[PDB]
Amino acid sequence: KTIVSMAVIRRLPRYHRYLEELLKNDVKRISSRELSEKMGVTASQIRQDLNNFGGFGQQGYGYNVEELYNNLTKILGLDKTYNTIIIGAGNLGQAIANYTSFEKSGFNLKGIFDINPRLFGLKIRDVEVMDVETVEDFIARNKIDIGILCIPKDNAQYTADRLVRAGIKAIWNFLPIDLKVPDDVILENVHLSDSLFTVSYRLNEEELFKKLKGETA
Amino acid sequence: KTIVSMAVIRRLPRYHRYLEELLKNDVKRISSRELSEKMGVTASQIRQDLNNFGGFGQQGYGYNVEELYNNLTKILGLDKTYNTIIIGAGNLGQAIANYTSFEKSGFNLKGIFDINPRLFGLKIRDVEVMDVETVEDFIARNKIDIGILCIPKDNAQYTADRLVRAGIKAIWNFLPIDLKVPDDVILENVHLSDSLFTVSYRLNEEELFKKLKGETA
DNA sequence: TAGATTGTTAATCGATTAACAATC
DNA sequence: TAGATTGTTAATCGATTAACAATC
Ligand SMILES: NC(=O)c1ccc[n+]([C@@H]2O[C@H](COP(=O)([O-])OP(=O)([O-])OC[C@H]3O[C@@H](n4cnc5c(N)[nH+]cnc54)[C@H](O)[C@@H]3O)[C@@H](O)[C@H]2O)c1
Ligand SMILES: NC(=O)c1ccc[n+]([C@@H]2O[C@H](COP(=O)([O-])OP(=O)([O-])OC[C@H]3O[C@@H](n4cnc5c(N)[nH+]cnc54)[C@H](O)[C@@H]3O)[C@@H](O)[C@H]2O)c1
Repeated sequence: KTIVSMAVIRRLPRYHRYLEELLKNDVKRISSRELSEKMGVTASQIRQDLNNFGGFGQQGYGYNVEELYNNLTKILGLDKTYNTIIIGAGNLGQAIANYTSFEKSGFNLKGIFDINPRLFGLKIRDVEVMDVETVEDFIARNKIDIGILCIPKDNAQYTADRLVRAGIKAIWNFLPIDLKVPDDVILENVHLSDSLFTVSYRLNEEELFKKLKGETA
Repeated sequence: KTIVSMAVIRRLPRYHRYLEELLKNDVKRISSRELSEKMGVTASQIRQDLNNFGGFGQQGYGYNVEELYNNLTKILGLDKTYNTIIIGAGNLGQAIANYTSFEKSGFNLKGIFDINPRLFGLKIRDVEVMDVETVEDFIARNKIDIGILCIPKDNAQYTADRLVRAGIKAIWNFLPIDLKVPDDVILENVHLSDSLFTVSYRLNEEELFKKLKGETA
């Protein structure tokens, strides 16, 4: 359980995103008026959400883009730095390993790990792939903050444990399993496996209620 | 805006997943009682959610795993078939293209597209990479249901449009951009670029309110 | 200044939980 | 059958919206 309501927290990187578009375009200031306009949210929510972390607004003025942006940056914690590792140098593994946008925002890939020894030594974007046996130790030596999980779901909770045990601070989970972690570990589930299904679901939904509303009268 | 509340819809793939674990272990039946136990949700919510699509339950008995599972299948619309294409044969592109579990559940890769001709013809898991010029057409000839977007964000709304125009039914969106689609197009955003930030945010949150609760008294 | 727009509290809306009568 | 567990309605909780007095 976190201090701010999660519904809100999930909307923060979104503000961060739009605010930076405005900053990038030399727009000097914006009002929640115009922002909710632009983001298709309610002007209340915006003022509402923001006023969990204080007033960045100025009556009569609106919000100074540069100053609010720079503040969301600090709120999302992106003024700091995060050492990350990837477990599972697979397809997804490597695609995530190659992607560098994350770096810009503070997240530095320190290591990649796999069981399959063919891969040991292999270098992706200049981080070498290492035996996942040594992970528990490497985490401890290198103050690893986030572990990115891209190994097959099978018996993976075991590996998740070894991570937690070794003092990993949060896990980013790409497997289609709900993992079990301690209270002091942030688990972020992705679950494409699911997200996709809400699409197949939405596509069929409208016809699925002729299938069920043709069941009473 | 959809018939069932979204909050619910997003939990459906989750039930589906659990139910299938049970089915896999020959467990003949389960009660919302034991399920909310196993899933760490409230027994009401389960019964609650499910009774949007009818009573698969039996008083005194609970839920027949097999029959409930098979019904979630039908609800999530995983009893039909979906033609999918991928735009952008990059890292993520190919990673998603190579992943075959999606097929098992109804989703069939019919094509992959790129602008860079250096890829044209190249075959991934036996679909060959084609010029994204031809996509508008290929969508129409092959009744493509979902387009998976894995192109760089820059100017992508243009490409998005082309897809919509050609009558794609939904887009699965992996770019860190909010796209604009018509009412009759299902847009599913992924936004790893965000989800990750809720982790850096959570890591710094507890200290961020010492930084702000040391600001009044 | 005075018109504009925020911080913030109050009213509404939706989603979760709890309760219980119906029933297998 | 009778103990168990659902379908469903009612009570609670949380999140979104609306409103307005404070203030730049
Ligand atoms: N790839 C996708 O498009 C996609 C979509 C949804 C979910 N996933 C999940 O992503 C994870 C991997 O998918 P992928 O990268 O396409 O599969 P992959 O390419 O087979 O990756 C598996 C990698 O993990 C390695 N490995 C296996 N076990 C371990 C272990 N215990 N410790 C360290 N390394 C290990 C294995 O050698 C291989 O390199 C799986 O859990 C999928 O279920 C992937
Ligand atoms: N890879 C990740 O780890 C990751 C994480 C978060 C977001 N993303 C997003 O995923 C998308 C692609 O990432 P990636 O695949 O790693 O980059 P990539 O590996 O450079 O893939 C880009 C591919 O798309 C092709 N392309 C460019 N423009 C077009 C176009 N207009 N139509 C069709 N194809 C085009 C391009 O030639 C290349 O093959 C980008 O939108 C990223 O922002 C990726």
